[PDB]
Amino acid sequence: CNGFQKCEQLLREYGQFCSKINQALHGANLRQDDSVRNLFASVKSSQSSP
Amino acid sequence: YDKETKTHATLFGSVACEHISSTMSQYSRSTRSMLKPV
Repeated sequence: CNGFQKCEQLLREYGQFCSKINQALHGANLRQDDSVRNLFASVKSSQSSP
Repeated sequence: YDKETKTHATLFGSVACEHISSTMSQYSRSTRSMLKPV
């Protein structure tokens, strides 16, 4: 709903769909963060020559 | 949110520092009574 109040309430009819979409995307982004963190935790040799 | 001590903080993504102001009245936010600075 672009933001029109009449559209926003017709959406209140469907309210749970938006929540499902938002939660799915939030979870995917969290998993991406964890994957990056894990990968660079294994690239970290911890011993190096300057 | 910070669920452990309930200290919520608000961040604007990729937004210029000059434009945002406290209690800004230049935006018509919809169905959001109210919202709650380095």
